[PDB]
Amino acid sequence: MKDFTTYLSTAPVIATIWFTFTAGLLIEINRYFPDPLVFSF
Amino acid sequence: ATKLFPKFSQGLAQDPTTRRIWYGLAMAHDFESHDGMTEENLYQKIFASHFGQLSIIFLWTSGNLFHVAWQGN
Amino acid sequence: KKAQVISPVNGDPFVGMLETPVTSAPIVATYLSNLPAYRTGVAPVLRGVEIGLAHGFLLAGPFIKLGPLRNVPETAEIAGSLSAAGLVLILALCLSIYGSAQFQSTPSIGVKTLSGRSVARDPLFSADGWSEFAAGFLVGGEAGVAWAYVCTQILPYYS
Amino acid sequence: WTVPTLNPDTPSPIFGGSTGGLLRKAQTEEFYVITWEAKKEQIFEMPTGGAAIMRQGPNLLKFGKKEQCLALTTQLRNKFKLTPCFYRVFPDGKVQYLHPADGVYPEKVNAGRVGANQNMRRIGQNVNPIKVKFSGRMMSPAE
Amino acid sequence: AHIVKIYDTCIGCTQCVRACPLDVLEMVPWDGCKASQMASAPRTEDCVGCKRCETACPTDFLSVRVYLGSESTRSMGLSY
Amino acid sequence: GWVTFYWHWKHLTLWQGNVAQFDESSTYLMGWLRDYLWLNSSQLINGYNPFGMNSLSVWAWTFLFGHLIYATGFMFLISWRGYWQELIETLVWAHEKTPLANLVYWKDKPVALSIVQARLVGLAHFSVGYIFTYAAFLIASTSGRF
Amino acid sequence: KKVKIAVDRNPVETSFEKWAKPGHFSRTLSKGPNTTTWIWNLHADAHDFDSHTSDLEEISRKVFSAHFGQLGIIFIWLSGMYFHGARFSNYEAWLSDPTHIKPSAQVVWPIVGQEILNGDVGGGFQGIQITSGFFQLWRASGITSELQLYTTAIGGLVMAAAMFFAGWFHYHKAAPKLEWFQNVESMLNHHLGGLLGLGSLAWAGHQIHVSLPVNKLLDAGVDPKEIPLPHDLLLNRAIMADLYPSFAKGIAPFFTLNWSEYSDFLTFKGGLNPVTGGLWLSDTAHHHVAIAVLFLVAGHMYRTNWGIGHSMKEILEAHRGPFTGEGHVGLYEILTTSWHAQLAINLALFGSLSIIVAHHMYAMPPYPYLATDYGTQLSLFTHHTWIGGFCIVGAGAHAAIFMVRDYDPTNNYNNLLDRVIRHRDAIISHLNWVCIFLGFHSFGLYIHNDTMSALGRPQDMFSDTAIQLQPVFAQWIQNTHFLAPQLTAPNALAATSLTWGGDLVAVGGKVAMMPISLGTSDFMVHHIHAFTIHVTVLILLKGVLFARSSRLIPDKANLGFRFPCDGPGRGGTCQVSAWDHVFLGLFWMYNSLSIVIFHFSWKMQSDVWGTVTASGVSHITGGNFAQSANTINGWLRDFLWAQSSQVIQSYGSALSAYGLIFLGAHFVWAFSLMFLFSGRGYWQELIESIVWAHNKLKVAPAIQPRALSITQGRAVGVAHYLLGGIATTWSFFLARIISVG
Ligand code: CLA
Ligand code: CLA
Ligand code: CLA
Ligand code: CLA
Ligand code: CLA
Ligand code: CLA
Ligand SMILES: CC1=C(/C=C/C(C)=C/C=C/C(C)=C/C=C/C=C(C)/C=C/C=C(C)/C=C/C2=C(C)CCCC2(C)C)C(C)(C)CCC1
Ligand SMILES: CC1=C(C/C=C(\C)CCC[C@H](C)CCC[C@H](C)CCCC(C)C)C(=O)c2ccccc2C1=O
Ligand code: SF4
Repeated sequence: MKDFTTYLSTAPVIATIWFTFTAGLLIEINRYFPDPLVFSF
Repeated sequence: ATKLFPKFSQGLAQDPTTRRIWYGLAMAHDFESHDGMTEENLYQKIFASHFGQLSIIFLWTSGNLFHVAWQGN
Repeated sequence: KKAQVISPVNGDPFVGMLETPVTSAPIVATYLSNLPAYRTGVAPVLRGVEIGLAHGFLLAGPFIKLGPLRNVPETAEIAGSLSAAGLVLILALCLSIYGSAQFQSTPSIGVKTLSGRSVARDPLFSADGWSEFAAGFLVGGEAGVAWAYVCTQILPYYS
Repeated sequence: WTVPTLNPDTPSPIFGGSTGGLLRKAQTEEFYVITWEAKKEQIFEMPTGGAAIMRQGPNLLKFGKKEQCLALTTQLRNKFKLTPCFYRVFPDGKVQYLHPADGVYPEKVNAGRVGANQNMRRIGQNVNPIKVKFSGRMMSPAE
Repeated sequence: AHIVKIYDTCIGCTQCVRACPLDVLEMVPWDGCKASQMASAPRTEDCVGCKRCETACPTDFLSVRVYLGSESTRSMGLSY
Repeated sequence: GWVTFYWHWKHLTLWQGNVAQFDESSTYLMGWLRDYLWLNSSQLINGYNPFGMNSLSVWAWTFLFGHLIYATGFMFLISWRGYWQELIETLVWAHEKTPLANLVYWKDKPVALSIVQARLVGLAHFSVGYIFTYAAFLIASTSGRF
Repeated sequence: KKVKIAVDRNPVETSFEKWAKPGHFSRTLSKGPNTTTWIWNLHADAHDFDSHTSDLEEISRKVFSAHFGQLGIIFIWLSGMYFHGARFSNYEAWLSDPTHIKPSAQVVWPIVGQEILNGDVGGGFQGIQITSGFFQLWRASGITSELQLYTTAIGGLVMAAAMFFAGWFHYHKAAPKLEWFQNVESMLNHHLGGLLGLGSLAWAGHQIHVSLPVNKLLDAGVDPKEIPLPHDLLLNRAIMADLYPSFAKGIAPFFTLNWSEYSDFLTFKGGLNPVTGGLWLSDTAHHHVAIAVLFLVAGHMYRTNWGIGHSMKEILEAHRGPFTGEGHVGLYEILTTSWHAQLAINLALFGSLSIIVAHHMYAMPPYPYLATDYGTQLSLFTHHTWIGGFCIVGAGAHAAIFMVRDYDPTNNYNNLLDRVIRHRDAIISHLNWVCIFLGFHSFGLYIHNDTMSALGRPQDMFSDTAIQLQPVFAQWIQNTHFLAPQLTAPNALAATSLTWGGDLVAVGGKVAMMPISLGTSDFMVHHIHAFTIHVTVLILLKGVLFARSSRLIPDKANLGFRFPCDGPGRGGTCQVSAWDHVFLGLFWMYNSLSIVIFHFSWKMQSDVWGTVTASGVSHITGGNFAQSANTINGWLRDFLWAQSSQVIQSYGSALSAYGLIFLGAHFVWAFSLMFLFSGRGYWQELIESIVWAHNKLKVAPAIQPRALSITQGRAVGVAHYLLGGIATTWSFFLARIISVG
């Protein structure tokens, strides 16, 4: 499955995975630390 | 064939299409692109056009004044 | 599966008009040939008079029945006839300046009649011919507008 | 090779007529005639829109634009491998041989055509427009 | 008419002449101090200004250049 | 437009004694759309209605006028020369082949506007419509209250 | 035999090695990127299968398997809708009280404060009020449970897996040969008799056995939990006989031709159910039986392998006249050899069909409690109208693609296509003239009325009071269909729609459907519609007929279907391509259907939709379409400005997403104007001045940054224009009609 993992390394798939990751990280940060208007913690 | 209106351009006067009219309307004050244009004649036509602009400005102000006086309160 | 109707123009498939019933039906060709526009031997002033009478008479109706004074009993017809007179005057002006603009180059190719015989150019398509045509159009159009008013006044069944 | 005179007794392809053909321009200023010799009766596309059958032997065609004639020329040369030549015809009756002006087609050389409009400098070696300013007519530095 | 100039970077590829839909250009021998052929523009009164020639020129920068000049019936590509 | 929107709304809330409206609604663009463009358009667009007209009728008409000129400029800005030249060729054919009308012929051959001229005319319609629309709105929203 | 199954066995190896090589399908993209134009071309050419190869067999195989992929995706989407109705819905609550509970089948997660979109729709539920009509469709099918929706979702996922397997199978394992696709006679026989005939017959059976009894009990006030399940109605004939006595006789009246016995569940009532405001499902069942028989006889028309039937080639080659030369000779080859021709015809009729569906589903609401869900009704009309317009513009596009690529003048000599190309100048000249005439005598009427109303002269307007332009032909047709059960359809009990005339059907106090009165405003707006349609047709037909050649460019076919221009010469040849005619027909289809749906929204909110508070109907806007739709200022004031008060004041509500998408669609629309008003030459120079800054800091990419192609600039512009405008109208419509209706 060298070719399949080459496909997963393509720009659109890697972009989808990375932005799902970034968006999920931000979403979980905003779930556990809701409404962060200022850096106070 | 050769027309008369774009006197400042023989290439536009020889244009058989409607593009001649438009481009002679829109190249009239590009004096530098005029056929047979000297720098001195350029500056002189600019001076005269400036006098004309001033006359138009003062006429427009005269009309504003006149209408405020005649029809205004 | 014979008898196709649509033909090339005068049998020339490269001139590009495609003779057709609406074009070359003998009733249509006859009617269009009998119109004063295509009476090339008749003086352009008289063809202009006929055309102008027709057009001045017809274009008064809209101004009469649909103009701004259409709902005033005796004023509707006067106002419409005068609007039509003005439009006829404007059209005569436009005809005159068209005759001034158009007829300067004197085309050199001759004309034929879709049969082979070369005819002379219509004197209408000259400076003098078009000037007299426009004079005739003005006279006939003002006359036809006046006659439109007269018909507003004298026709029994005019509403 | 010398300039061929246009034979007007040349037949025309079988065409049922269109509306993309000649206009008053042909009657007034100029139109164009293209001639070619076909080996067999073949259906080709008219640049005016439509399908025509070129006749076996010489074929004459009228057009109102040079681009139409050269479009048909490239079609006949690329799809049929023919050798057409076209003319410019005026309502005067004057015929001006145009396309293989030298006899050969311009993509090949004939050793005897003179070069025109050849600037012997680079395109980045043109002068600035401030040097050709007030040249009478409005000009480009390429002249 | 349009001005079609040809510069001394021409390699004689003939593609400009192949691509011209108006037969404005041709290939002439040994006017450029080059290899066999150089391009010419002897019929610029038929040039419409499509710039198909300089779309087909492979040199950098273009060895064929079309400067749109005054318009006519032929330059505006009119069948009327 | 941003500059004059800002000016006009700040000064409309100042002149009405309601600066809090701008201070509370200018931080988001639905406040600009709702409390400036939509709220102040009421008297303007009611310049003429099925129940009559007032002196703001001319500004309502001019509003629609500028919108129309703007949108017409869109025609010259999006649609480009090459569609119109072919359309004009078809119309040329039609005129040359129409009886009683081929008697009249053009002296200048009809062609579509050039590319540069298209851009100029589209930008001119665009700017004239922009200007007339906003002048109508400005005068009608300021002259309607004051 | 001539009609047979013909396939290649294992034509294509199932392997991931071409996934790892983007642009394998092209010889111009297999060389890898050097510029970003490659990245865009890889997506523009992905489904242009006729530019990958040139043989029709592989093209057809790719098309077949891609259709299987599309069907699998549609099945995923349908299973998702059914699943969201089974899990994230208020459907079981909505069945018990459909007149008060807002249908909702989407719940929002409480993450960034967006749980405000989970609105109080009813049924002890918080979610997004849907406008899809799925609740009414499910009640018409007789669902009455979330378990049935869940199992329909599972079946849809199974069918999606089946479709994807079938695509893989019919491309990689056993792919049909070209002679199998060119069996258009058998394809039509099976798609008429089987796809539409057996399909309509099976749905008629479902309606006989499941929908009709379940909905007859639902309309009788029976709670959905007390209703027998569909299998209890299938097994026990006594229950069905208790509901419909004709079931006591069995299927004997069908075989004895005593079909009138089935008049209990096969009716011709016409009109609407007064309990639900939808069509009688007995009428619907009879309808589906009738068209099932009709399509099953229609699917026995074409000759496949036995002597009976028609050869479509013979029909075509026999239909010719004195005006049309050879006639339809050479069209069978066109439509059996070119996929783009088939796509043109099929998209044309499919879009016309979607628009017809839109017009027929609002006037004859086929689903229960659909007519009084004004949001569902408006959204369905708008949606299917838009889909139809898009399909029609695509029909123009692919007709042009056929003309450029697959057209051959040898097979078309003096036939209808040759003769259409041969007088295209007349066609387009008369279309131009009628477009100008319609534009004047439609929009200049609005301008005249605006000028008169502004001048203080309402007696000079084209209004129902001053200068009446009454649509007397449409009014006569209305009156004729209203009086049809009396003379010309005597076995129908009522007219097809209440829009022809009569009394209103009120369901839950709200008007389901009521007579639509046509006046001067309707005349004017219908002629506006005709105008915009004629201009869209003008653009697209001009792109089709002038796709190969013109008087401007005689060799346009060699430049291709999709090219920016020929150059700045001949005065300028920008957008001479047929692709650019599609690009402009898109703008004009948008401008047409925007007015279509605006006319629908205003006409419905003014003259149909409303409440019956006392004896007397109070419409939503108050009946102002008649007197205010005469002017542009009326459409701006009384429709756009007035009805925007619900989308701009939606902040802090469950409709706040609609205001947000309103603003964002405005933004996207205006952003389209950067791509439409501009050109590539500015952006390439800006990009190279930026590439300078990237080269300075050694971050210049190897894939050279290019500006979007001219064609791609136009495509991006029109895509963003359509998206912005349509989503603006979407938000405006939905925020308005969820509040006021
Ligand atoms: C550029 C303009 C702009 C700006 C400045 C902001 C700024 C903000 N927005 Mg707004 N927003 C914008 C545009 C903008 N937004 C747009 C366009 C939209 C519409 C799509 C929104 C819609 C929106 C909503 C709906 C919400 C916000 C919220 C917020 C806040 C986010 C706080 C947060 O997530 O803490 C995150 C805190 C961090 C420390 C994250 C930093 C990133 C990483 C983790 C730091 C690195 C740590 C470490 C080194 C990592 C190690 C490696 C790792 C892999 C393990 C903040 C005030 C939220 C809020 O509460 O506002 C008050 C909120 O609910 N915004
Ligand atoms: C794992 C199974 C598998 C494998 C290994 C292959 C392998 C191959 N196929 Mg086959 N194929 C399969 C399944 C498979 N296929 C199925 C299930 C179908 C039916 C649809 C097809 C239909 C098919 C056709 C019609 C063609 C191929 C082709 C190919 C070749 C390259 C395809 C490529 O570049 O893929 C990479 C491509 C993708 C990953 C795109 C997948 C797109 C999916 C189907 C749709 C997803 C849409 C998505 C929901 C949209 C979201 C939008 C977003 C904004 C949310 C290669 C030999 C092509 C070829 O030339 O073969 C020689 C060709 O023409 N295949
Ligand atoms: C009664 C027989 C029959 C039926 C029902 C269909 C039905 C269909 N065909 Mg047609 N087809 C048939 C015979 C039939 N075909 C024959 C004999 C040929 C050869 C000439 C073709 C050639 C053909 C082509 C070339 C194409 C179709 C396509 C389609 C689909 C169009 C999309 C649609 O309407 O979605 C409606 C969807 C449904 C009703 C869902 C149910 C789908 C079922 C499971 C498949 C129908 C049964 C199948 C034809 C028989 C094989 C069963 C399988 C288990 C082996 C549709 C499913 C198009 C398509 O989309 O391809 C996928 C397409 O491109 N068909
Ligand atoms: C496709 C549409 C469709 C379907 C499936 C049905 C199905 C049915 N209808 Mg309906 N019906 C329909 C359309 C349909 N109808 C239409 C259009 C009308 C209007 C004319 C009616 C009017 C109507 C009436 C008035 C009545 C029915 C009745 C029935 C039932 C009796 C069937 C019967 O006697 O026929 C005979 C059918 C068969 C003999 C086929 C059975 C073949 C089996 C499946 C073979 C499988 C054997 C297998 C090979 C081996 C076993 C497998 C394994 C265990 C090993 C049945 C549930 C009757 C009923 O009782 O309803 C409750 C009834 O009174 N129908
Ligand atoms: C049955 C429907 C159908 C089918 C099968 C095709 C098939 C085809 N079309 Mg046709 N077309 C259709 C409908 C259809 N089209 C419609 C409705 C239109 C009008 C809009 C067109 C307009 C059209 C044009 C103008 C052209 C084609 C072309 C093509 C070919 C290649 C398309 C391609 O590679 O794009 C691959 C897919 C994409 C590039 C994705 C496009 C994404 C769009 C622009 C955005 C919309 C997405 C979404 C709805 C918006 C929200 C997204 C969100 C993330 C913001 C292919 C033969 C081209 C062709 O043949 O070239 C020679 C071509 O030039 N079509
Ligand atoms: C409001 C904006 C607007 C307007 C008014 C027009 C107007 C027109 N377009 Mg354009 N267009 C536009 C936007 C607009 N377009 C945009 C944004 C696009 C997308 C790129 C297009 C794309 C486009 C294409 C592709 C086509 C058109 C066509 C047309 C014409 C069809 C209607 C017609 O002739 O009726 C008559 C004229 C009108 C309805 C315009 C309003 C005139 C009213 C009645 C007032 C009359 C004034 C009166 C004479 C007083 C004069 C005052 C005096 C002092 C001068 C017309 C010239 C088509 C065409 O030219 O072929 C027919 C065509 O093919 N347009
Ligand atoms: C919704 C849906 C679903 C489901 C669906 C279904 C469930 C369907 C079904 C269907 C069906 C269930 C069908 C059936 C059919 C049947 C038929 C179609 C029958 C027919 C019959 C006939 C035609 C007959 C004939 C005859 C007679 C009459 C007598 C004797 C002789 C003979 C046999 C000849 C799913 C999951 C997919 C998902 C998606 C959606
Ligand atoms: C704005 C504009 C551009 C410039 C637009 C650029 C070139 C496209 C930008 C698309 C995206 C932003 C670039 C994609 C880069 C990566 C794929 C994104 C991945 C990383 C992100 C997180 C940044 C044109 O090239 C153009 C051409 C012809 C007519 C009009 C226009 C036009 O209006
Ligand atoms: S001008 Fe350019 S294309 Fe033409 S021959 Fe010279 S190098 Fe080749």
